[PDB]
Amino acid sequence: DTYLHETLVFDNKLSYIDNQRDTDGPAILLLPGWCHDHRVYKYLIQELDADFRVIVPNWRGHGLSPSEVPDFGYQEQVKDALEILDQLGVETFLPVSHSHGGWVLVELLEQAGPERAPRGIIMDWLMWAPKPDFAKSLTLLKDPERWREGTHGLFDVWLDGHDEKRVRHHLLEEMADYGYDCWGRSGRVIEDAYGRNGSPMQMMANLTKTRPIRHIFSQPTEPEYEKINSDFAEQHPWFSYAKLGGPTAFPAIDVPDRAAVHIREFATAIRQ
Ligand SMILES: CC(=O)Nc1ccccc1C(=O)O
Ligand SMILES: [K+]
Ligand SMILES: [K+]
Ligand SMILES: [K+]
Repeated sequence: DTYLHETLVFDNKLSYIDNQRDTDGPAILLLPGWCHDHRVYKYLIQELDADFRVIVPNWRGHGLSPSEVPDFGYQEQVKDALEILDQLGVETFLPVSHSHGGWVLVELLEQAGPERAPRGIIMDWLMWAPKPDFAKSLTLLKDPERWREGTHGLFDVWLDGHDEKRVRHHLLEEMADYGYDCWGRSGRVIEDAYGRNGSPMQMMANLTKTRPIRHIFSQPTEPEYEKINSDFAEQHPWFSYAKLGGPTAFPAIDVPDRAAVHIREFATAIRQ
């Protein structure tokens, strides 16, 4: 796409979207999850393109040409993300994560500090620790034998019974070139992130400087998930949530207009 660039980040060539929009801060930093790239954000980029600078970093061995790379985790994702922003001369940015991109976003808030990264939006990120099926998925992903079966179970959960053409295209075509090197790693990093931090919510409550964060999600759809968000929201003045009511675990693809309005509201609030 017309905004895709490549640059050496430390000892690694990384692709990134940068629309290089000459405009008032903050920059909007869209953070992919594991084993997909900027392609997940092509519709959200269209929504924001005119009014904001939009950067989408790809992770090591992520992008149009996936590749085996040495082991890394979310701490390196943060460093990779900041180096691209430093190279681009970006100061203030509003990070927005998809799913387990959320580990990068929260660590980026701690490392960048509340001046550089005053707020955050986490999209469709499992707020509780894995329930048995998701734990079984991560186990399958780490298995050199059963990793594809791992991704197949996840694709079933993410689509949640929906013939969602754009999301199916993302999973079965735009992720098709990712292999066991990425998927095994994702499974190790997510497993370890939960083990170490306990949960997304524990990690966010544990920031030195708490800041406005909104969780915008469509999945899971059960009332009991809406409750752990409502209970966390009552406990933490800085945490809010919106249920977007989209079909899939990919609101950036299937309700981009809705993702955009929340990102805009947080951007507008930083500009004041
Ligand atoms: C593309 C994507 O959502 N990444 C994942 C890969 C493995 C396990 C979980 C996820 C996730 O972030 O939901
Ligand atoms: K449909
Ligand atoms: K609140
Ligand atoms: K959705």
